Amino acid sequence: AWLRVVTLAVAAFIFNTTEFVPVGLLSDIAQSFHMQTAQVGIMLTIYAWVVALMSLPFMLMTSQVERRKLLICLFVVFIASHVLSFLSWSFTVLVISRIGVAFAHAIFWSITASLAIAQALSLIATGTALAMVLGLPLGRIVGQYFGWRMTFFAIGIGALITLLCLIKLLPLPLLFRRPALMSIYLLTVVVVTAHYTAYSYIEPFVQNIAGFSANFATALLLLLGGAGIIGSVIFGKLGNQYASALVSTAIALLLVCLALLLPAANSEIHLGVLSIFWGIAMMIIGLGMQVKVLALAPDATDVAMALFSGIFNIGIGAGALVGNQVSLHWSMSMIGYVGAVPAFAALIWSIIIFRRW
Ligand SMILES: CCCCCCCCCO[C@@H]1O[C@H](CO)[C@@H](O)[C@H](O)[C@H]1O
Ligand SMILES: CCCCCCCCCO[C@@H]1O[C@H](CO)[C@@H](O)[C@H](O)[C@H]1O
Repeated sequence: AWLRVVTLAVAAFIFNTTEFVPVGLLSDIAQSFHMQTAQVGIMLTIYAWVVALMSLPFMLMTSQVERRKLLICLFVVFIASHVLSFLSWSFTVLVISRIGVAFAHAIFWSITASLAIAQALSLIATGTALAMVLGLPLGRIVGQYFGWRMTFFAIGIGALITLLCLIKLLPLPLLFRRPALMSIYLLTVVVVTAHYTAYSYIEPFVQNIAGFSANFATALLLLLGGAGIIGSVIFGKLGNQYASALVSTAIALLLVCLALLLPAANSEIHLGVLSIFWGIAMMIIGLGMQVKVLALAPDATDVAMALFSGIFNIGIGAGALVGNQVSLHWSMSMIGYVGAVPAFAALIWSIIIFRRW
């Protein structure tokens, strides 16, 4: 009935939760491995960049496989990797485990984007919604109380319990040429990097760079959650029209918040509002892209979305890596400004292609 989709929604919740979660566990993991909080962002780069390389191949090579059998194996790789993430003894192994999840993710996102056949985005994006506001926060909380490995194991078990309802299912190019969208692919990579230079380390920035608490951090990851929620629902209303404007402004705003990271770093209420805008910004620039890809590739959407998935993660890992370099070579404070550079260019490029198309 509904329940064959509802279970899938929870699956949507849980796979995003693990993706986000290590953004507010970097310090718990740092303590454990004896490496600076910035040094562990490789595990974000590797995750994304591995899910970048394989995203097309994997969903492609598995196109033959019936959906129930598919999701099963998929979820087995996930659950096992998490056990290994919990067991992990070297940061090498931790990242080996992350790669294990990467593969699971790679496959997954395109299967459900196919299995999504605004009644799918409704039940799925509620999963992804809840994956932000509960997932990462509680994820952060459990890491504080029970240690990160335990957090990972938790997910691991969660994936198992969701699976037995998934075991109650029945058995089931020219795009490069098209330069309307390859433009949109470009804007995506550029803009994402902007966000993920700063955001990826919003914890070590909050604690180490700014006068603030570990609980203030955990407060902020919630605040970017709801801002994400607000953002999503702002995009709900005026989404079919003005969307080009709404992305361009959202990038504009994103420019703003990045540049104003240290101007806000001393006001704990400023971060509070920075995050409310920042969060709304991203969600718009996120949802403006998806929507504009679906538009610019009705033919072979899965492939469009599969490709789109991969380039976003390129941008994540790139973001994460520059964020790592700034902190490791220069200083973690300036990730704000360094972020705002791609943010500007994207805001330029956005308006260029939007006013072009
Ligand atoms: C793994 C995901 C696939 C990447 C496609 C991203 C779209 C951006 C355009 O790609 C172009 O392709 C050239 C090939 O040589 C590169 O020189 C150059 O960087 C780039 O302008
Ligand atoms: C200048 C007018 C035309 C704008 C065209 C889009 C601008 C793209 C900027 O390039 C980016 O520069 C970063 C430098 O660190 C790289 O990390 C990143 O991967 C790369 O893609």
